[PDB]
Amino acid sequence: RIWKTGITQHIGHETYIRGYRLLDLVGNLSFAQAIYLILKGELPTERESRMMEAMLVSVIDHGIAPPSAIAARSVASGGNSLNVGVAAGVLAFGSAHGGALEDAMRFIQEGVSSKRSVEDIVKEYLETKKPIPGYGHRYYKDFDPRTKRLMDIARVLEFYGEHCKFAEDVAEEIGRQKGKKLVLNVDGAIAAIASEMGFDWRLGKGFFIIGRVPGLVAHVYEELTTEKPFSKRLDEERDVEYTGSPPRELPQELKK
Amino acid sequence: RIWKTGITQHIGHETYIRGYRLLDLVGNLSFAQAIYLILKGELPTERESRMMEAMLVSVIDHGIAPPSAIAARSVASGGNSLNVGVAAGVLAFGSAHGGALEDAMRFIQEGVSSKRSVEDIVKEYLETKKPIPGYGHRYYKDFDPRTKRLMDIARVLEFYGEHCKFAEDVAEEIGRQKGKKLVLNVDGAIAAIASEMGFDWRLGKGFFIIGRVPGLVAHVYEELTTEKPFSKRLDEERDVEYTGSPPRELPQELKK
Amino acid sequence: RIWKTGITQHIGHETYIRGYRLLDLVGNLSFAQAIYLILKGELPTERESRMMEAMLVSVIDHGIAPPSAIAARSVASGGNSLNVGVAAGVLAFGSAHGGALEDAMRFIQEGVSSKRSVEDIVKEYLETKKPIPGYGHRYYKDFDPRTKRLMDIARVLEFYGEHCKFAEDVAEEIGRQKGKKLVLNVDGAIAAIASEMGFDWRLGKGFFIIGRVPGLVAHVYEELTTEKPFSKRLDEERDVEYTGSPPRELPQELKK
Amino acid sequence: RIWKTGITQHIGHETYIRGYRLLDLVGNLSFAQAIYLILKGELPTERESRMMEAMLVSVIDHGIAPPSAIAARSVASGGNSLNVGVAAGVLAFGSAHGGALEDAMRFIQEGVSSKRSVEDIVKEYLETKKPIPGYGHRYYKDFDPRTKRLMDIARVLEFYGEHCKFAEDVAEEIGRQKGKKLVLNVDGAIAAIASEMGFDWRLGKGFFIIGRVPGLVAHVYEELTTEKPFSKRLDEERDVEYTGSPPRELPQELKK
Ligand SMILES: CC(C)(COP(=O)(O)OP(=O)(O)OC[C@H]1O[C@@H](n2cnc3c(N)ncnc32)[C@H](O)[C@@H]1OP(=O)(O)O)[C@@H](O)C(=O)NCCC(=O)NCCS
Ligand SMILES: CC(C)(COP(=O)(O)OP(=O)(O)OC[C@H]1O[C@@H](n2cnc3c(N)ncnc32)[C@H](O)[C@@H]1OP(=O)(O)O)[C@@H](O)C(=O)NCCC(=O)NCCS
Ligand SMILES: CC(C)(COP(=O)(O)OP(=O)(O)OC[C@H]1O[C@@H](n2cnc3c(N)ncnc32)[C@H](O)[C@@H]1OP(=O)(O)O)[C@@H](O)C(=O)NCCC(=O)NCCS
Ligand SMILES: CC(C)(COP(=O)(O)OP(=O)(O)OC[C@H]1O[C@@H](n2cnc3c(N)ncnc32)[C@H](O)[C@@H]1OP(=O)(O)O)[C@@H](O)C(=O)NCCC(=O)NCCS
Repeated sequence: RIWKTGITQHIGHETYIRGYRLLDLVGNLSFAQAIYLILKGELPTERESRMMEAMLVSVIDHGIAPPSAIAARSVASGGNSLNVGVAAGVLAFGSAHGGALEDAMRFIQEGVSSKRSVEDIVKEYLETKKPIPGYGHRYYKDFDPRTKRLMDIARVLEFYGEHCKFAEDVAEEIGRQKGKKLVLNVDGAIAAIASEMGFDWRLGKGFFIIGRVPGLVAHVYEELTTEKPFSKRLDEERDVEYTGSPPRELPQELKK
Repeated sequence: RIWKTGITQHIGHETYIRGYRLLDLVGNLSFAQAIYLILKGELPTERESRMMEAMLVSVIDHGIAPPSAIAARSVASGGNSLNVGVAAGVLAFGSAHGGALEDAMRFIQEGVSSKRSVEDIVKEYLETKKPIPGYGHRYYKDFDPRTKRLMDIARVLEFYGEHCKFAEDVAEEIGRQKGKKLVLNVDGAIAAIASEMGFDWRLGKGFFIIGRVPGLVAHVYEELTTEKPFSKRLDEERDVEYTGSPPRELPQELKK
Repeated sequence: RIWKTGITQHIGHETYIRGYRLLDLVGNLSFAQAIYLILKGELPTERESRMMEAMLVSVIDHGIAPPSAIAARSVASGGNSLNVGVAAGVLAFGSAHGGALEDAMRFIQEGVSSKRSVEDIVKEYLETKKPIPGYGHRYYKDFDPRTKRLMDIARVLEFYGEHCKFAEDVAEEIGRQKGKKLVLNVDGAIAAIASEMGFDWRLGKGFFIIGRVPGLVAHVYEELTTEKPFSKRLDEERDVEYTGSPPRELPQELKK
Repeated sequence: RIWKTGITQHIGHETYIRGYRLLDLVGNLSFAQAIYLILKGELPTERESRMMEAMLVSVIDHGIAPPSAIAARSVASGGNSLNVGVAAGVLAFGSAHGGALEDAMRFIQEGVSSKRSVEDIVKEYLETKKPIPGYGHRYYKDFDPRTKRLMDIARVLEFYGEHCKFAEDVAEEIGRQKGKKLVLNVDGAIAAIASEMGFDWRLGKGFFIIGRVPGLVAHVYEELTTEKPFSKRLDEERDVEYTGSPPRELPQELKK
C-alpha cells in the first residue's frame, strides 16, 4: 500500500485523530489544542496549549501589503471561488515569506544541541557573512514588540526554556559583536517557541500557514464581496516601467 | 487607491486587526476567538467562542482518502515545500468538496427569512428534483453523529436557535415526505451554526478551509518526512484502464 | 480501476499519445499540431494546424497588468520555484479572466445548432439584459484588431465557416439593435475558431491556458532573476485605503 | 515603479511582444517560434525553431501516473474549473518532477565553460557520491530512446554542438568509470538542447511546464467530462496502511 499514514483513521465510519475519537475532541479541546495534537501526535500540556494559542494569533494577518495578500486577492479578482484565492496566497509563503521559520528553528535547535558557546556560534556566522535566521528588522532596532509579547507570555507561564534562552542570548551576542543591536524578530520568536515544544524544524512554515489562513480567507472574501471582478489590474502607463526592446518590424519575408 | 480594506491596518508599525491591537489579542484571545473576530469584524460572545472552537475541530482532518489529501501529498511527492503541497490541497475544496457549506448556508438563511413553512419549502425542492444542500449521507441513514455532537453542544450552551431549528426541521420533513430519512449532514450542521452566528453564506467554505488546513499540514509534512520523493505515482499496468485509440502509425508522408 | 483515461498509454515503456508513438511525433509534428492531437484525439488538417498556431500565438502574453501576471510575480517574489509562480498565474484565469471563452463557445455553438435567426437570438439576449459572451471592449468600438487578424487568416485559408459567420453576424446585429456597435472581441474570435474546429465549449479555457503559460513563464523568470525577493509588496501609507474600524481597546477584563 | 518588465508593452492598445507587434506574429510565426521569442527575447533561427518544436512535443504528456496528473485530476474531482486543476498539476513539478532540467542545464553549461576534461568532471562527481543530473533511468540501461530521437534530429539539422557533445561524452565516461552504462535521459537531453540555444539554466523547468500543460489540460478536461465528481478518493480499508496510534480514550476530566 503506497498510501500510508499515522495521522487519521476511520473505525466504523467514525474519524479518529492520532488515536482519539474526533467526536470526543469536539467541544472538549480548543482548536489550537487540536492543532497541537494533530501535528505533534499527542495532547498538549496546559502551558503548550496557551503558547500555541498565542503563536497562532500572533500571525493571523498582516494586511493587504504582503505578496500573499496581493496574490490571493488578484486570483479572486480573476473570478474564482474562495478556496482558489486562499490557495494562491498560501503559495506565496516561500523562502522570503515563511521559510525563515524553518531556518530559525533549525538554527535554534542545532545551536542548543551543539552545546557550543553562543559567542562561538555567532562569531562563525558573522565571519562567513551568512544571514542568521530569525534576526533583524527594517524598523525595530531595540526589540521586536511581537517577540517581546510572546516571550513575556512564555516567562509568565514558566514555559520559557533552553530554546527561548538561546534565541535571546544570540540577539544579545550579535549586538555585542557588531556594536549594533539586531532584534530577535517574530519569526525567530515563533521558531524558538515551536522548538521549545519539540517540533521538527521542517514543520516551521506549517505554523505560519495555519495561523495566517484566516487572514487570507478574510482578504479573499472581502475582495469577492466588495470589489468588482477584474479590479486588480495595473495601469501600464502609470504603474509600469518598460525596460525591453523598443518596437521593431519583423523581417519582411516573414510577413506572410 | 485600488487596494482597499477594512480588515487590518498598521499604526506606527503595529498591526491592528479589526481595530484591535494585535499584541493585545496575543495571549488574551484563543485562536478560534481571533478567527471569529477577523472574519466577523467584532469580538465573539462566550457562546459564539465555544461554537467556533467546536466547528473548527469538527473538520480538522478526514484522513488520506479525500481528493484534497491526495492532491496535497502528490504535489509534495513532486518535491515541493510544505506551503505548496498545502495549497494544492486547498485547491481541491471545490463544489463537491466544500461548496455544500456555501449552498447549505444560503438555503438555511433564505429558508428562515422567507417565513414559509418547512413543508412548503421541502415540497418545492423535492418536486423540482433539485438536491437540498446539507442533507444526506452514503452511510448514515438515522443521524450524522457529527451533526448530533455539534447540535448537542449548541443546545447545552443555549446557542441553538432559529437556524439550527430550521435545519433540523427540514431533515424531519424530508423524512416525512419521502418515507425515508435523509440526515442533516455535518456540512448542513456547520452551515446552520455559522448562520446562527450571522455569517454570510459566501463565507461558508472559509470555515472548512481554516479548520482543515491543519490536517493538510500534517499530511504534507508526513509525506515529505516519511516517503521517498516521487513515491506517489500510479502503476499503469495495475491501476489504469486505457479507453482510447489503439496504437496506429502516422501517415507515411509525415515521417520526415 | 478508478484511474481511467483515453489520452496516453505506455507500450513497452514507450509513450503513445492518442494512439500515436510519441517518438514518431517528435520532429514531425509542430507543437501546435501535437496540441490539437492531444486535445481533439485526432490529427489536425492543414487548415486546422495553421489556425491553432495563430490562436495560440494570439494569447501568448498581455503584459504585467492582468491579475494572472500580478499573482504569478507576487508568488515568485515570496521566494518560490518557477512552477509555483506559473501555477499561481493559471489560478487567476477565472470567470472574469478566461471564462468568457467557455461562455462564448457555448453561445456560438448553441446559436448555430438552434437554426434560429441571429435577429431573434440577439433580441432575446438584449431583452433579458444578459451579457452576450465574446462581445464588447472598453476601447475598441469599431472592431477588435485581434479578431480581425484571426478572421482574415481564417478567410485566406478557407477555414472561415458557419461558426465564424455566426459570431460576426451577431456583432453586426447587436449594432443594428442597439444603434451602437459592440465588437466581436478576441475571446469571441477564439471561441468561434475553436468551435469551427469542433471542440467542446468546456475546453475553452484550455486554449487560453496553453497559449498564455509561455508568457507566465517569462514573467516569473523575469521576476526571479531581475528583482530582489519580497519586492512585490504594497506601501500601506501610499497604496492602501483603510475602510474599517478605527482603533479601539479590548474590554479591560480580557487584558489577562 | 515597482512593476518593471522588458517582456511586453502596449502602444496604442496594441500588444508588442519583445518589441514585435503581436498582430504581425499571429499567422506568421508558429507557436513554438513565438515561445522561443518571448523567452529568449529574439527571433529563433530555422534550426532553433525546429529544435524547440521537437523539445516541446517530447514532453507533451506522460499519462495519468505522474503526481502532476494525479494532483490535477484530484483537484478537478473536488469540483473545480479547468484552470484550477491544471494549476494543481503545475504545482507538482518540483525537485523530483522537473527540477532535474534546471540542474542538468547548470551542470552541462558549467561543464562546457570550465574547459576541464570530461574524465575529471565525472571522477569528481562519482567520488563525492553526488548524483549527476540528467543521467540514469529505471528501465533504459543502453540508451533513452527519447534522448536518441532528439539528438538524431539535432545532428540531421546540424544543430548538435558543444553542449550536446558534452552531455553525451559524460554518459560515455560514466559508463567507462562505473563499468555500467548510465544513459543520458530525456531531462539531460532537453537540458543540453536548451543550453545549446543559450538559455539560462534557471529557465529549465519553463520548457517542461510549457510542453506538459497541454497534457494537463487534456487530463483535467477528461476528468471533468467523463467522471463523476468526487470519484478520485481512496478506499481506506483497501488502499491505506495506518501506522499510527491505536484508539485511545481522552482523559476523563477532559470529557466536558
Ligand atoms: C530585515 C533585514 C532586511 C534588515 O536588515 P538591515 O536593515 O540591513 O539591518 P541593520 O541596518 O540593522 O544593520 C545590521 C547589520 O548586520 C547585518 N545583518 C542584518 N541582518 C542580519 C542577520 N540576521 N544576521 C547577520 N547579519 C545581519 C547587516 O548587513 C548590517 O551589517 P553592517 O555591519 O555591514 O552594517 C534583515 O536583517 C533580514 O533579512 N532579516 C531576516 C534574516 C533572515 O531570517 N534570513 C534568513 C532566512 S530568509
Ligand atoms: C451523499 C449522497 C450522494 C447519498 O445519496 P443516496 O445514497 O442516494 O441517498 P439514499 O439512498 O438515502 O436515498 C435518498 C433519496 O432521496 C434522494 N436524495 C438524496 N440526497 C438528497 C438531498 N440532499 N435532497 C433531496 N433528495 C435527496 C435520493 O435520490 C433518493 O431518492 P429515491 O426516492 O429515488 O430513492 C447524497 O445524499 C448527497 O449528495 N448529499 C449531499 C447533498 C448536497 O449537499 N448537495 C448540494 C451541494 S453539492
Ligand atoms: C468590456 C465591457 C466591460 C465594456 O462595456 P461598455 O464600456 O459598457 O460598452 P459600451 O460603452 O460600448 O456600450 C455598449 C452597451 O451595450 C451594453 N453591453 C456591453 N457589452 C455587452 C454585451 N456583451 N452584450 C450585451 N450588451 C452589452 C452596455 O451596457 C451598453 O448599454 P447601454 O445601451 O445602456 O449604453 C463589456 O462589454 C464586457 O464585459 N464585455 C465582455 C462580455 C462577456 O464576455 N461577458 C460574459 C462572460 S464574462
Ligand atoms: C532513475 C534512477 C533512480 C535509477 O537509478 P538506478 O536504478 O539505481 O541505476 P542503476 O541500477 O543503473 O545503477 C547505476 C549506478 O550508479 C548510481 N547512479 C545512478 N544514477 C546516477 C547518476 N545520475 N549519477 C551518478 N551515479 C548514479 C547508482 O547508485 C548505481 O550505483 P552502484 O555502483 O552502487 O550500483 C537514478 O539514476 C536517478 O535518480 N536518475 C536521475 C538523476 C538526477 O537527475 N538527479 C538530480 C536531479 S533530481
